[PDB]
Amino acid sequence: STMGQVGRQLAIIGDDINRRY
Amino acid sequence: KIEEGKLVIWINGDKGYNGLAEVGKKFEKDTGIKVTVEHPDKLEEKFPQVAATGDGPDIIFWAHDRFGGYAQSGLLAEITPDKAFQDKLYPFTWDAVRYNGKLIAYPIAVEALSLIYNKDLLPNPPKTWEEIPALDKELKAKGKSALMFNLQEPYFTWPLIAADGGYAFKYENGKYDIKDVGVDNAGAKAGLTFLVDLIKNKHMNADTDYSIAEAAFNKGETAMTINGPWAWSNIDTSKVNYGVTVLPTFKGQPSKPFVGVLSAGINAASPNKELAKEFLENYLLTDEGLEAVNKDKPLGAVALKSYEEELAKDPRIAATMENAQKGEIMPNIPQMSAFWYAVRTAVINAASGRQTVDEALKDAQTIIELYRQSLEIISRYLREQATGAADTAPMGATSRKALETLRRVGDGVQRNHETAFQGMLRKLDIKNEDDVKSLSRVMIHVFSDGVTNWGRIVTLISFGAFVAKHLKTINQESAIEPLAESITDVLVRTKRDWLVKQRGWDGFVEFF
Amino acid sequence: AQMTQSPSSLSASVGDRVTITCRASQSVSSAVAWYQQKPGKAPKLLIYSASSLYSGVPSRFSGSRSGTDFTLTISSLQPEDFATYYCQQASLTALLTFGQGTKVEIKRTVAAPSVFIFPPSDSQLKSGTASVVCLLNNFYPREAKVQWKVDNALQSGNSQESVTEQDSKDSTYSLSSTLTLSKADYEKHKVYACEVTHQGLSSPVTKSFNRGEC
Amino acid sequence: EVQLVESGGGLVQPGGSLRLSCAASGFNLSSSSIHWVRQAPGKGLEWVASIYSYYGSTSYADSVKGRFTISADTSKNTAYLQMNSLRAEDTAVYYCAREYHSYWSYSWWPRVGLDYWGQGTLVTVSSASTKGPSVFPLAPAAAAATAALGCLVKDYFPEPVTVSWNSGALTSGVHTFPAVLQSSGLYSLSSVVTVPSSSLGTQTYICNVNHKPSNTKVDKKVEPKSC
Ligand SMILES: OC[C@H]1O[C@H](O[C@H]2[C@H](O)[C@@H](O)[C@@H](O)O[C@@H]2CO)[C@H](O)[C@@H](O)[C@@H]1O
Repeated sequence: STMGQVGRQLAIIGDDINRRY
Repeated sequence: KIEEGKLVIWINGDKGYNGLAEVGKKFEKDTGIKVTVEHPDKLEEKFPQVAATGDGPDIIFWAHDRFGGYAQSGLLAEITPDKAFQDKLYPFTWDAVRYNGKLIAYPIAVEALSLIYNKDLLPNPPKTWEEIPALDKELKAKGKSALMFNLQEPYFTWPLIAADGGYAFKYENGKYDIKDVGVDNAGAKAGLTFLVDLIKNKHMNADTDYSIAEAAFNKGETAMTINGPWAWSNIDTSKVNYGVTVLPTFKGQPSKPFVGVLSAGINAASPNKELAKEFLENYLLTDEGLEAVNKDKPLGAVALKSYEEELAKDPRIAATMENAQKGEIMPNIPQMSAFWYAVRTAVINAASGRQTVDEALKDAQTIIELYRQSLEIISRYLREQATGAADTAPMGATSRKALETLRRVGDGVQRNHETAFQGMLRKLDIKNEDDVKSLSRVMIHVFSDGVTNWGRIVTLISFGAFVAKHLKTINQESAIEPLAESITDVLVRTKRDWLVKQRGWDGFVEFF
Repeated sequence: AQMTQSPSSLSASVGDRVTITCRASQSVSSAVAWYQQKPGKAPKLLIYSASSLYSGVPSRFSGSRSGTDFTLTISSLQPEDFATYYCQQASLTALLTFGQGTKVEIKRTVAAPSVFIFPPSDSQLKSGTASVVCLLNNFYPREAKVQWKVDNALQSGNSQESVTEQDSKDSTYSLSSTLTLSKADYEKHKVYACEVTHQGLSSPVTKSFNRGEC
Repeated sequence: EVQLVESGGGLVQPGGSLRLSCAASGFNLSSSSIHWVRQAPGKGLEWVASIYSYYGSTSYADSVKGRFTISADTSKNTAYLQMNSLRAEDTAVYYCAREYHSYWSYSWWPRVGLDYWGQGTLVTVSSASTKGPSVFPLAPAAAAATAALGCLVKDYFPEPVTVSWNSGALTSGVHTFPAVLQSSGLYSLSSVVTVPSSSLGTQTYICNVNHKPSNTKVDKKVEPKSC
């Protein structure tokens, strides 16, 4: 489901913003 | 979405729900409005979720144990019983059910556990727990087992934990200290150590649950078990000559069960509040109304004073609230809910042998200071972000640091993202309270990717603040209440290990 | 809420059991406590919860329970324990009910009383009142029936008695029964007497006085 | 430690009004249950009134329902039992007793025993007026080897009346039968001493009735009658 993909992108953005912070 | 004109009640499965149905039929006969009684699985957890959305039963039955949290969150509606009625119940029952000085539910009956033994196998019950091994071994020769009770629910095993020492919340100068938990002191350590020693001595099995133990005793397999009034009917029909007595004394001290008070609360979202009041006062909490539900499944020591005379002809009630007299009334503070969950885990964790006794107790005590800390942190922020005016109510120091750091970081990430949060809110189609209730699904999917980080959860709290703001814009407002709680559960249910690993919120503030 | 104490008063020596029972009627709260009261003192709390003993009390006391009964037992009685013992119940409602209390007193060899009868002094007679007092000394046990016989007629109505408790070095009792009557009635009655029946006395003991002689 | 003393116990008239004030020290008054118990002279303990709830709920015995009002004062830590329409039978020694269990939440349960008690404050409810005792001798008339010499004290009020013998020098064989209330509301102590009969006229024997409230001092001589 696309909603699984939006959760996946939640994960991606959280990881990225943690990397730069 | 509670329908108007029909009464809906929730009563736990191991209760006289047939008697409740009988009184409901009487009500329908007299007043002329349909009555329905259900026993949903773990209703004590179902009710808050459904009522938060505006649906649910028009009445909820449960021990006073957790009704305080219901009232505090607003799910229950304050009852207004006349002074004459307030005189109709035991003063200590009222004091137990009363919260913040206001009555939040109608007490039904005070109940506590007892040691029920089989007279046939065991002519005299052991006066202390230390005799259980011996008897066990003896009965192991004849192929029986001495003691077998429910180890799954912390309620049944607690009386032993609290025998020597141990307490839920330290009372002080008229109020509790939620930062003081007695589930890690020496008394609880000793009690649960004796229990795990019983388990690993083969005298008991960890997997034993309520139904297994009840059936075993009914068939006559086991000499003793620990249970409350509701079980007695099942014992009666099995034709196993039984006696009920005070719990064995531990280390010279009595075992103190957490005395409970089965009480009925009226749903806040229910438009039929007066209907529930009529059902409880006039119909349920009467001599015949309580007598029926007792004959179905004995509730225990009834709250009504008039019926207590009939409550005296039966020695089982005397033994039960003798155990109670050794014990104390369950506090109604909302934390208690979480507290129970805490101890539950430990009770299993040590019983199965996964975690050492002290380890399990320490985990359960950190659950008391993890759950409430997180719930408070989410509170006053989600509401602050929605309304926009910081709540001035007092927090501790860690609470204030977490509030400030959450403010800065969450607002920063909200500003940075903006469009992503907006689009995702649109894609969720959050319009009613049911949508925020189902938000638990995205809650679980957020952490389902298999990796964990502080950034993930802080972004989650930011999205929650955005959702609360938009709920205020779409005027749900009340949806601000459960969403915060929805986070807390998933934090204590699926992330407890990481939270304790990172020193709770202290590591959160340090990382930010 | 009624609590019945038993026995009314038991006799014991040093080192016995002499248990004390309390029965709760139509009440099934198990919150019962036992207190000890020495003469002219504030009662001390021996045990509470019907089983647990108040800290600071010697272990000789035990709060046994028998369902609808609550019993207080002393493993080995001691001289200090000689006092009154009360049992009270704090029902699960808002109430407190105290028992009738029972007394514990020294067990010694039975001793018969010494009976002296004093008629009214002339000063009282001229005052306008008659008070004849019969006195039993150094007897055991407390139970001692005292009656007034006047001119072959019993008069047990207007009599009031006071008993001196355990004496010193002998653990016996004293009793003074006073019969108060108007002067004229005393004058018109010639012979007065106090009759005492007691364990020590195998037969009733009469001590009599006559008006206007001797 | 915990010391609680109550005052206010004095003399009142039938149907009168009085209030007993129990001050406490060593513990907060409002943090524990407070029970006013009363023990009549020569009678068992009797429970009068109770503050038992964390919210100040009050309970009373049937005999003192409404008539007696229990109250607390957290500022002064002094409990009060305000009485009205006091009757004669209300006279007793009133003990202000405490009860407290370390494990007591907003709901106070289980009920534990009265851990601490005050010194008691006798309250007398009668219409009698204070006056000195009346003393009437009791001269033996010789009885066996040992005879009894006494002096009855009658119609005295209020308590106590202390009687000695030979200025207190004679302390052997003394017996003071405690005063018993008469139908007139006046007390009557009695005093008697046993002594060898042969010492009738050889030894003087007097009693020294003392009534402090009435400031009365009556010394009397007891000698055998002509019989
Ligand atoms: O096991 C945790 C559980 O304990 C208590 O629930 C009891 C209840 O009080 C009894 O009336 C009876 O129904 O059994 C229950 C245990 O299965 C707490 O009241 C409850 O909150 C808690 O979850």
